[PDB]
Amino acid sequence: IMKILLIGDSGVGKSCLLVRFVEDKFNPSFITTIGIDFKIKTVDINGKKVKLQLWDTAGQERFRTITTAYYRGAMGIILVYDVTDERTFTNIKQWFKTVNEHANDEAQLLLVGNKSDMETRVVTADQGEALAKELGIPFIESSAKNDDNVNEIFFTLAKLIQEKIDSNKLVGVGN
Amino acid sequence: TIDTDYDVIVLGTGITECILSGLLSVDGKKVLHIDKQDHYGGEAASVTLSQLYEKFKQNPISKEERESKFGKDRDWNVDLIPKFLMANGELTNILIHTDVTRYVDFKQVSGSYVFKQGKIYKVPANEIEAISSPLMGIFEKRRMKKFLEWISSYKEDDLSTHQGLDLDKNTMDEVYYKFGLGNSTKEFIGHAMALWTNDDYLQQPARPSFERILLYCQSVARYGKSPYLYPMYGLGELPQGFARLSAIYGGTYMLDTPIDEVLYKKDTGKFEGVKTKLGTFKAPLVIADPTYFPEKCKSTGQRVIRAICILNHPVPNTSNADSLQIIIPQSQLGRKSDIYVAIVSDAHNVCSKGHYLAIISTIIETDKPHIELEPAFKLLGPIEEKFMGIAELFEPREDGSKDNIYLSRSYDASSHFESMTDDVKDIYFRVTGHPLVLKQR
Ligand SMILES: Nc1nc2c(ncn2[C@@H]2O[C@H](COP(=O)(O)OP(=O)(O)O)[C@@H](O)[C@H]2O)c(=O)[nH]1
Ligand SMILES: [Mg+2]
Repeated sequence: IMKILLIGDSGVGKSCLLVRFVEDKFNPSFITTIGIDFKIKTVDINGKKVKLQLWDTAGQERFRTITTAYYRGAMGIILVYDVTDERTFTNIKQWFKTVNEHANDEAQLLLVGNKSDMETRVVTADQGEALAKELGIPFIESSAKNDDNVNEIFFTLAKLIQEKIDSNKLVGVGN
Repeated sequence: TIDTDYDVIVLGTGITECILSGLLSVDGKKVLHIDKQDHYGGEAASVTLSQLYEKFKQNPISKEERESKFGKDRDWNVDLIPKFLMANGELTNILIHTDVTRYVDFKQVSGSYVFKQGKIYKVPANEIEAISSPLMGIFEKRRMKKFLEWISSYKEDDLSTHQGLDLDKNTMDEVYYKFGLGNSTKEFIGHAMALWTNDDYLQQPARPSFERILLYCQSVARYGKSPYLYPMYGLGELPQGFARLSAIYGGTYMLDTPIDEVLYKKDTGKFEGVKTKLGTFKAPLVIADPTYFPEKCKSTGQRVIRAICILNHPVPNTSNADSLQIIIPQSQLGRKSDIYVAIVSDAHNVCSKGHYLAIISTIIETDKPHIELEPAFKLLGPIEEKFMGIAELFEPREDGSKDNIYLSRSYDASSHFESMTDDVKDIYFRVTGHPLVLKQR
């Protein structure tokens, strides 16, 4: 079991990425998708069958009113911005600070530039890595609409988390 | 930018409002939920320690002094109003049906202790404790047991189960006589199981006392050793959980957004909308607590003293229990109202390691509240710091048909949430036009 979060400004596509990864669906409808609490999905990591527990913000990020229970015990946190919206990029530094307070610095973060399919792009892929590198976390450029590197987001994060679990096991020197 | 038209505007994120907001959103309505304060919970919020000093002390200590003595604020989540959850209560039945159990974790409360002649005695949890308790002699326990068998065996629609008693016509004292129960036992059953704050129930009909006694017993049965549950991280988790239910189903949430002006419809007086620093929002009706419409609220006459005490050690004569309720019936002190104590501790991530929170509360009946609570303070031993505060209990003047301003009641001085859920069921009907019937999600 792994509690994974998706955080970022409203409109960046957090709920689409989640729905694409689990259900393999995209809804272009301009509405927010409501009705999503969390999804479950089994991932396979080096033989190990790991269940991801993926929690939606339910729109509470919209006025910075996210519930504490959301953050608690999160092992991985996906920070997301919209490559067509510069403000959603600028605010990542702020989200980073916030998440590191509430997750209590034990969570593995990961930066995602969403809507890489759009031609109305205003943040380059290189800009995104500059910030990712600056913060000490990996980078993926995704599109929930076109399924561009969406799986890679979740596998990359799951893999890092298991790396830390596995290297913290006490060694059976005795037997 | 933001929609300005909603099916319902809800003001203040107390538990009552949050439960309403959630249920309305589940129903398909479009809720907007605003709070002037920078955090969830309203009057029943759990707050950090520094905030506890800011709220109730005249000369707050330095960060540096507080932290060496008590630790960092992130370990503290201190209830402003002491409550527990009846195991088979209605708030938990809502939690289950709405799946908000996903956003909140519960521990059982270790036990319930009752006060007598200046000494606290544990309410028996099983047969072994029953047998060894010195509250009742051998034969009193038998009658008591025959009484409790009746509470279970009683079935409304079968007269042959009633043992010759009518819950409408007979008084509780008359029921107690029937079974042969002496006055100490009456007090026990009345204040410790039925959870009355005075002895008036004795002359009143049995029905309500029966129901409450059946609830106690049913709550002890469900998971075992006691009738109470308590949320990890404090009571503040409860409203936050329902806020999320609401958000999941369509609700919008704004904190730290004071209501600059309420807007009423031209001539009619009814509710139109509100005016915030984030623009202006409209709805055909509003659900709000009393601090948003003081003029549409009247006092109920009662004022409640609430004393929050930090201890360094378990409560005396409690077998080092992690959580605890102490009931001090009024007869034992010459009062009109019981005193209550609720204890929780680091086991519930409400305070830093090693500490205990003891929240004493009662209905004031003198001009010196601090003295009224003294018997309770003696039960606690060495207290590290007391946070005192008085709150007046308001209710709505009208039911909101006139104005579509549907107000909630202030949180009362009872030890659990049964009455709060009574307020929710009520306010729901007033607003919806329909009883609250519970769906599983
Ligand atoms: N073109 C494009 N649009 C997207 C993508 N992901 C989301 N959207 C759209 O952007 C809007 C925001 O969706 P949502 O997942 O609710 O954003 P959220 O606030 O971050 O949860 C919706 O109208 C989506 O259809 C994407 O990868 N490409
Ligand atoms: Mg969303």
